[PDB]
Amino acid sequence: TPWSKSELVRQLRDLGVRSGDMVMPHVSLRAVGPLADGPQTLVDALIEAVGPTGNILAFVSWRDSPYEQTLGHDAPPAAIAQSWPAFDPDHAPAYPGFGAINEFIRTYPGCRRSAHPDASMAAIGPDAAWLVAPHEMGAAYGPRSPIARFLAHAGKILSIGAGPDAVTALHYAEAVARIEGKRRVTYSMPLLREGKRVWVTTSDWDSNGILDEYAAPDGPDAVERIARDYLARTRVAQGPVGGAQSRLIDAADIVSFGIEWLEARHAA
Ligand SMILES: [Mg+2]
Ligand SMILES: [Mg+2]
Repeated sequence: TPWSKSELVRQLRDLGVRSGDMVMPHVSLRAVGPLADGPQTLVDALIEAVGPTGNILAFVSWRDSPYEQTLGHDAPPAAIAQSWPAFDPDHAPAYPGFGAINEFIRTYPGCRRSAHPDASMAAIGPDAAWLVAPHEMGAAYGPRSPIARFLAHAGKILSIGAGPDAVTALHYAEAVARIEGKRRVTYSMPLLREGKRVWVTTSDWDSNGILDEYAAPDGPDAVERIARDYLARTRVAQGPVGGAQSRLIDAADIVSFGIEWLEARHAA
């Protein structure tokens, strides 16, 4: 039987989601199983679980980010520069690789969307505008980003059948860790400024491996290794949401753990 909205809501409360919470979800839809109305049912369930004073923050990115196409160049290659669409937060679809739920989140009425095309975040709830801005180039996941404000806002990470590599907030630990050898990347994004396309080139921390030993394309990256160690070392509520093994994680706690984890292992 397809999972109903009200069944999902009871499971979320069993897991510890309370009215008023600030939740960032990472979802494996195939793990959850058939829903009564497809993925919207789970989006509906999450909005109901956090209530009208609660907030959802999701890492949605952009289906057509020109990250790899501009990676490593001090300007976008001519053919990219001429024809790439400017990022338009009202119409740019979500990146499919983080899960099909994120397109449903970002098109929810009243959803706000942050201005960073590659790191774009969507937020639903009364604090959404405060969560999504500022989001400037060169500050994808660290201080001054939506992840930073989420960590200051009692944020909980809701992993619904997702792996330990999925925890976006740990890129904040990578950004502030006092470790030698931190990898950076250079890329370019096309922004809308007054409705004209403007190409902006920036550097930021490499989010595909903060150090060489974590940059193997198959992993494990540092996010996976930190989260795997954290979950073996911490009491975290675990339970089903739909058919999926799910956990509800204290975001500030896992990020503080990750900062200490990196600084213990790598000289300053
Ligand atoms: Mg909209
Ligand atoms: Mg509030």
